[PDB]
Amino acid sequence: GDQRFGDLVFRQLAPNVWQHTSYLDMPGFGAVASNGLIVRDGGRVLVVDTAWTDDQTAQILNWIKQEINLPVALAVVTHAHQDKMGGMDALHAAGIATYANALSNQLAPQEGMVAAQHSLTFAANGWVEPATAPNFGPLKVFYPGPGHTSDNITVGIDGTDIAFGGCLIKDSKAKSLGNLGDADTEHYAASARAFGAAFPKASMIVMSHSAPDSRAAITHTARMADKLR
Ligand SMILES: Cc1cc(C)c2c(CP(=O)(O)O)cc(=O)[nH]c2c1
Ligand SMILES: [Zn+2]
Ligand SMILES: [Zn+2]
Repeated sequence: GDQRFGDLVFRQLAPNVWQHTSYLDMPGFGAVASNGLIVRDGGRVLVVDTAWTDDQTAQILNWIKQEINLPVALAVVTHAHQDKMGGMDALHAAGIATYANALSNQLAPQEGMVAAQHSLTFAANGWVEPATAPNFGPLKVFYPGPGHTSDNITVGIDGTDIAFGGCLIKDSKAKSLGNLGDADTEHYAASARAFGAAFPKASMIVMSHSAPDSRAAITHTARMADKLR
């Protein structure tokens, strides 16, 4: 099922959806996997999240060329940390239109990231303002509230059973909530639950650091976050 392509791993999740995985050393603590998504929408490809680095992200584009062979119309990135935005320059070099939460773009320079070209803004109920996400096809972008970071956003794939929680959601057996350095611990539980409520049909939950899981990833993440309050 997993396809090794250089130093990256690709896994098909649905007829038009693949998960990309890349790795970065955290010195003294080992190699950390990060996952994003690749979606074919008719004659074009849409990407969710970069890899950790420009070189890895260019390799994602190379895999897309060889295994899908359609233009990448856009990429959306889900917060201003390296695992999700570290390859922005590679997307720009490839001519790909890039989108992030306005707050992610504001935070990008101080986080050592390059901002996306375009900023998403969100209604008070969390749904993206549609004019800021033109041509997103089946991608439905939702801001669930502050959690893993204040800017974290999430993405559902219409026409599939898949929703992507990024670094907000951990798997159903996870022992911790991971890196809380930029987290909002008071609001985390509610934000995890809001993600679940936004995508009630999503039975396959994709996330940044574990294989896809059932919706027990959402309940378990929220229950762990209850303890932070
Ligand atoms: C201090 C720190 C910062 C980050 C961004 C990480 C990440 C990326 P993430 O916070 O987006 O998951 C993974 C990790 O394992 N440790 C970290 C430590
Ligand atoms: Zn993060
Ligand atoms: Zn993460």
